[PDB]
Amino acid sequence: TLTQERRLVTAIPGPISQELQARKQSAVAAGVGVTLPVYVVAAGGGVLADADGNQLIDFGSGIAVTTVGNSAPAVVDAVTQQVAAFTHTCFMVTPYEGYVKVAEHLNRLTPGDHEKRTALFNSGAEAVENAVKIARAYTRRQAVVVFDHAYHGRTNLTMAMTAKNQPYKHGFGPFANEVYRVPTSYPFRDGETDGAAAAAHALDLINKQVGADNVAAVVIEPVHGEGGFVVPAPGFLGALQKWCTDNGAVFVADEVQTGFARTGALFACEHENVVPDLIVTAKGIAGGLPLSAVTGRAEIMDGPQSGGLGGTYGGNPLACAAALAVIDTIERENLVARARAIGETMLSRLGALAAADPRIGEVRGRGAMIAVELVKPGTTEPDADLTKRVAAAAHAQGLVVLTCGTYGNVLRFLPPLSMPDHLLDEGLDILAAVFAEV
Amino acid sequence: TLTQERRLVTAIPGPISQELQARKQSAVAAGVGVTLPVYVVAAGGGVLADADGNQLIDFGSGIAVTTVGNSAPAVVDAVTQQVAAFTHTCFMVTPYEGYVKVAEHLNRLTPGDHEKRTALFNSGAEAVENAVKIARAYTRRQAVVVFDHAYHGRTNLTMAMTAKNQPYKHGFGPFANEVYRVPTSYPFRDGETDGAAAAAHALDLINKQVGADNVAAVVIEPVHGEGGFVVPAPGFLGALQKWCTDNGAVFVADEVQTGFARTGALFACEHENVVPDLIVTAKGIAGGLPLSAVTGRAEIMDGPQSGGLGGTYGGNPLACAAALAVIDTIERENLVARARAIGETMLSRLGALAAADPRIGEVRGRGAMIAVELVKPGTTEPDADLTKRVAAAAHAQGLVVLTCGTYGNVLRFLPPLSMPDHLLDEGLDILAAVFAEVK
Repeated sequence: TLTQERRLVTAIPGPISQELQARKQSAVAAGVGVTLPVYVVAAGGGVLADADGNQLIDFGSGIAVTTVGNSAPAVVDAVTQQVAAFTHTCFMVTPYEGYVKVAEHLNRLTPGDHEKRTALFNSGAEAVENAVKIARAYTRRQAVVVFDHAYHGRTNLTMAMTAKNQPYKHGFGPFANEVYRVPTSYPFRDGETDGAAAAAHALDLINKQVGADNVAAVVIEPVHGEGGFVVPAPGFLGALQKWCTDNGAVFVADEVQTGFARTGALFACEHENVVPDLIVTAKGIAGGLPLSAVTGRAEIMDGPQSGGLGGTYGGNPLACAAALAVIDTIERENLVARARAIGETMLSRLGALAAADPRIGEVRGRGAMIAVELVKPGTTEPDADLTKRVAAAAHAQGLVVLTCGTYGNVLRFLPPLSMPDHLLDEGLDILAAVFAEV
Repeated sequence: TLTQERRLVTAIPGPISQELQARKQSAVAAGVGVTLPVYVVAAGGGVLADADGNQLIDFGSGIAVTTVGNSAPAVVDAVTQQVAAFTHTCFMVTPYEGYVKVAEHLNRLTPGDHEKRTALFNSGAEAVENAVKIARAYTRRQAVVVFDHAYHGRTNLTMAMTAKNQPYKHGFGPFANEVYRVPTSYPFRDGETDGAAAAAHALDLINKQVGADNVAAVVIEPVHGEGGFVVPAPGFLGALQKWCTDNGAVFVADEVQTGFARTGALFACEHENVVPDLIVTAKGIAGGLPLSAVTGRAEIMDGPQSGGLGGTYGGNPLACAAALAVIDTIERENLVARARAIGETMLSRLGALAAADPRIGEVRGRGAMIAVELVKPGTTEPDADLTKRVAAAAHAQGLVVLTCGTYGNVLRFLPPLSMPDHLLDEGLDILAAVFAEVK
């Protein structure tokens, strides 16, 4: 019930948003920084409508969360029905069928034929924490291996596991220990197209410095998200999986950002036929509502004793109902193929921008998870400055585009799969205009 | 749909619930243990309705979450309107008024008159993690002081801060360090009704073993929930606050369980006119939806740099709508007063029961957070076995009572404030008959 149309009625942000921001600055901790202070009142399809009557094109999905669309009809109906029945029971006090059905679908849909079990929580960070807890409990080992460019969350442990100090970790430690980091595969920067070769180097550091028998878990994102939409070279994730099986360590795919159709497969692990021991999901899973999950090999998942896993809110009834509608909408609207169509278009348009603008060092990603890295032309020297100039101009023309990167020089595109063709095209036109302006 | 009456149509749990439990066992990880495997289909007022047609009296509130009632009408309305508008933007990308309004209301309603700021998250563990991040960033100190009988959550750091190893911590370490624990005030077991004297020993341990200028935060629940509804003697929390103010440490009140009307004041800190540096809230704040908060002195809250506090889902639009509804409901329906009236009924009935039955060692708590600790008669030796059996027998008669305690020997009562008087009475009648029945 909102027109799929870009609309700038005021300056961005407009007067009502600026008043709301003054309120924010008086009521809310400074640490909660706001990228684009336009205050949202409705959203759907490919549009965010703000308090001043503006409609902006959404190339963010709330950081890859509203993959099925903001207030997707099936989600709305399901949440509206669930909230009238009950809001919360604590599943561990008195359970409910929604939790159990979400677990069944996850067990069914994630990679591999083997027997699987699931546990539900609220946030990504919490699901990662729980993946580590499951692995230590099953293996009775201590060490967790993580990678360069990794991002896993804002709890103490998930901050330990995250690579970048500023601003995720700065001043918040000391950090949970027996966490060891080794290089990832980042071909633009490491010069190595062969993932098997890059994995050998990572695995040698694990063998020599950590000890294969001391490793509970090897934890990696299939595409490093906040780290710059960095995609390991083919062979890399596969060689980590084999090492884990061989040495009795639990291989954990962190699919918090890549899961649920985002990459042109239902899960990113599918791209290379990777079957992980555990898989962490969140963001896209419940179309906006707070839900996260750990799914994996039954025997590993069953490692922790009864009552050893939990949390008060986890697998909240409204969130499960929303997750079931998300799963149905993915199947019903074939959004996995829609993610592939969107990527074809974005890679084509961005490839053509890069062909004529050498400030784009690389275009990378798949499906609806695409990025450009901005550098000094012909080099790998980062240009964070240009990147902030580009985002600021793009926001000013009503396009919501996000930045990331270990070096602050990556522009990422996470459109919802409900984005209409004509708005995807217009958003890309705006991007071209901006690179022509700046 | 839902009649406010207890209804036992099948054995507890019935056949439909039993097939659902077998599905749970095939699909959900064994670690997510289930206390009472009746599968809920509807809830409201004082009642949980299960898949077999049973209606159970709810003395657990989902562990102190549905204080305003399950699916409270203002919540249902607020959530229904919000979901049709938007589900999520991530506040840190493009914000929305609901988050800011909730922060303003927390700033206004929490103890103290000074200027405050608030930040919003999803779970209690998350909020407590963030109180520690915030205290560490402002003070530039490392150490966090926690207490005996504490529970703060299931994340690595909140596991560290939690006292009891079994089953919260066992096998999940190693744990985030520079966490240091000292004794609390527990009059039934320590003999000391002077809270100020209990504090002196705790503070002397902080002084000598941590060092006052290394202490970033002192974190305590005003009533220890999971630990057995242990209520510190008067003057304990006051002495901690003062010591923190004098030594530059952040006093953090963890009111995740105790907040929002539960204890017969809006925040349990009010009972002793305690004004904490930071207060952590959750559970009852959003009437079932996942939301948590940290609120406190502006300077301290602004310690962390821009971009340092975050989380994709935090302050979710639906949850904020719910929270605004909860706050308005508490005010409109006078739920703080209502919590006092419930505490009065529960303290008198349970008191009478304790006068006749010396297996009850103590009745304790305030408002709708009341507990009985069970012991071998004439001693303080814990009786966990009796506590499990009384709880099981209550459940068999359709009363959802929960248990807790470091020694496993505490029966806790967390009725919703929407509990009709007649069902409060019948639940207590059920407890009395169960104590008479179970030897």
